[PDB]
Amino acid sequence: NFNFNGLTGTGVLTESNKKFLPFQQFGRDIADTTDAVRDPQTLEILDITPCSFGGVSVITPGTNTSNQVAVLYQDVNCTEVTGSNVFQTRAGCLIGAEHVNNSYECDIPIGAGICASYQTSQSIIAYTMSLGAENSVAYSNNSIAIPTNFTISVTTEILPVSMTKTS
Amino acid sequence: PLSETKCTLKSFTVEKGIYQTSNFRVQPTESIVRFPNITNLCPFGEVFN
Amino acid sequence: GKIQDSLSSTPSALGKLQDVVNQNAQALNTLVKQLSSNFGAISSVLNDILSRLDPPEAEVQIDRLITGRLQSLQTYVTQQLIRAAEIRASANLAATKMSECVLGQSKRVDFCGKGYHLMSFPQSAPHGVVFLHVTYVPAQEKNFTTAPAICHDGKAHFPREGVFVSNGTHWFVTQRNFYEPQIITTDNTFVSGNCDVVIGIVNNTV
Amino acid sequence: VDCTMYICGDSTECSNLLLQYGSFCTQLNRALTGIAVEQDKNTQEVFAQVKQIYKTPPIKDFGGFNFSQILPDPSKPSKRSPIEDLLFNKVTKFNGLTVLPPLLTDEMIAQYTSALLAGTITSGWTFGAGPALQIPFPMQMAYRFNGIGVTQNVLYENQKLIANQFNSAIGKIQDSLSSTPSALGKLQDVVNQNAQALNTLVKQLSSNFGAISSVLNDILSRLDPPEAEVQIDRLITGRLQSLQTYVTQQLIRAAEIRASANLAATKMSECVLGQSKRVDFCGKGYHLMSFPQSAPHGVVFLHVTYVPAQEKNFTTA
Ligand SMILES: *[C@@H]1O[C@H](CO)[C@@H](O[C@@H]2O[C@H](CO)[C@@H](O[C@@H]3O[C@H](CO)[C@@H](O)[C@H](O)[C@@H]3O)[C@H](O)[C@H]2NC(C)=O)[C@H](O)[C@H]1NC(C)=O
Ligand SMILES: *[C@@H]1O[C@H](CO)[C@@H](O)[C@H](O)[C@H]1NC(C)=O
Repeated sequence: NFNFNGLTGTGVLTESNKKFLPFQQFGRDIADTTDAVRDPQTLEILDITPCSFGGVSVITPGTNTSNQVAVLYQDVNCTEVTGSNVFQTRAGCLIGAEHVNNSYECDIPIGAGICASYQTSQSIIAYTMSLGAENSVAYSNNSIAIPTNFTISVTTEILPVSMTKTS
Repeated sequence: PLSETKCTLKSFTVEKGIYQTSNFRVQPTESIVRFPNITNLCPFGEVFN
Repeated sequence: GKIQDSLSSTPSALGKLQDVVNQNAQALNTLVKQLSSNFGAISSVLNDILSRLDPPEAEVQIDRLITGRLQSLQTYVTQQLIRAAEIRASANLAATKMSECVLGQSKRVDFCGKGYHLMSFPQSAPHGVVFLHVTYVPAQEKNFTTAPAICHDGKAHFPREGVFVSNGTHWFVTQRNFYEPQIITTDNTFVSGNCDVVIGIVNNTV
Repeated sequence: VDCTMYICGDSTECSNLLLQYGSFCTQLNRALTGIAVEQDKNTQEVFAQVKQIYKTPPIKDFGGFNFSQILPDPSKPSKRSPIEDLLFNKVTKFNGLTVLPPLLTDEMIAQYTSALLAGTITSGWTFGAGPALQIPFPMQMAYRFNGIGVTQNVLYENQKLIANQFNSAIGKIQDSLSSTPSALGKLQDVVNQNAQALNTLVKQLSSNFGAISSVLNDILSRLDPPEAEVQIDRLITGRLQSLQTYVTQQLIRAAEIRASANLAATKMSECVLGQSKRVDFCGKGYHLMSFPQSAPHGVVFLHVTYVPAQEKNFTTA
């Protein structure tokens, strides 16, 4: 908890990454929010990092498969949040999970290119998003593919038309 | 966490997916009280004595 | 068959509509669940307020419960109007697809699904419309040696229709959407420029 | 927005009082989540026009066309094309306001975009369905002109003009994007409107809405609890109204953005992957081709058209 010459709020201090002009004690971010404070006794400046926070979500297989799940704690350290399978990424902490450096198509997002799925024991594993198989189709300026064998496919779509006539 | 999911969904069947069950916050454990130099003499020091 | 089998065995396949109806049902159930909130008032039930407080005091709490209920409805109605705008756009799209895919053959790329639109059929749904979109999609193709034109007596003959392709020994005309080799004839070509003008021009008697 | 954080500033007494108003902001936490989901769905509708990511050939046999000025540069720390960089680098907390990441990042968008560019450059319109096909770029052009009612004879007579005029136009586009800030306005306004709306939610936290204090926690320590409850309810009401107003405006904007992105998706099907004959649909002239590029918060197109330049009037019948 902080109180700097009457200024209050919460956060974590770290050595400042910015200089202040001699005019000021309090530096600010967009929409007038305190970013850093020059210490009232010592002529040094510290940045105030907000105490980390975020939502908590559970990455789970269906219950028709298994009861093995992992929990994602957004924007925090695993040291602040705990079983044996603990994985730390930039998006958050995963408990009941591991990580692989390969990319795959995925069902569950973590965010910023980071995926999750239930895979082989079958822990939740953090993965990179693949964007599908890479179709490195060859091309040439002397060759044309001409369809010979065609099929008729039928697909579906359901569109909204009307809502409940609520009174 | 699976029970957290069942209680957020109000379901005993959970489909494969991501569910929002809670909110995690880092809480303060200590405090920092910082004030200006008390070397700048206050006039009570002149009124008294 | 595959569509009916999928829709009946994979409930999420019906999700395109389940979300619409579930969101509307939830919005109405939400208006009902919210009635137990007192919105910070001394009691959640206006009839309790009236029996509990003398009228000059009841009026403060009466107005507070009403305002809270009013705001919940204002949010609901506002969202419903926004949804109505989106639903109307959907209804207009459904009408468009009937014109483009059901009673005609749209060439809009992948408009009613991947491929050319051959036909389509509507079905009813609570709160919506269901379509079966029938499309024509390539399965297998052969990559032929090609040229923009065929050279005949020094002139450049372009297809009047289609493209000139080759199987390794002979040149012929095929269409972009079907392999059906035609013999090159003067009645199947247009001449413009010559055999030096067309890059990659090849020899095949017209 | 964590509305309990925005309103309380981590106060225990506040949390117990927030519950008194029930779900007035709880429903907005739901609406904001819903908006973020809709914005992801919209990103997929406009960019996922290719079933799986596809790649360009290793050899850029593009007929003299400078498509490399459109396609992302793989050698850089940021795999963007000159067009993507000109828009990207020009277009622009403890209060409970955070921003969620996309799953599909700008670089990954550029990677799907590269697949679409690979498609229209070396497969042509047929890329849209069935296995991707291969068509020589020069022959795709003969088709693209016939596809708009223009004889292919123009390609053979004016092969150099066609590559040069296209390349000239692309260079002019890059010069405009880099020198005329208003050229980027179509997106710069979008990012500013959302940034301003959020900066407004933060700036307004300092308002007391006529309450004894703008700081909830100050009200709580200043007044005995039963008096604090009244002033706190007043401050909270103003804070709740602010986020509710914000959300409604964002829901409306989300609908308009989807309509624009759906239009972008349509143009992709009609100009990027096809030859629309619609008058002025992707700009004046007939549509021969088009190329997508990524953008922060948006989609960018280079719409390539056949436009008559000079004419003469003949006696007719
Ligand atoms: C305000 O009062 C404080 C309390 O004395 C004064 O701050 C102190 O400043 C001295 C002189 O710079 C610091 O001493 C130095 O310590 C460092 C390492 O700690 C050492 O390397 C130097 O040789 C020197 O001894 C001291 O750290 C610092 N203390 C605090 C608590 O801030 C300050 O001088 C006063 N300001 C005035 C009178 O204007
Ligand atoms: C006055 O002098 C007395 C005697 O030393 C001392 O106790 C007191 O603190 C002094 N007051 C001030 C204001 O200096």
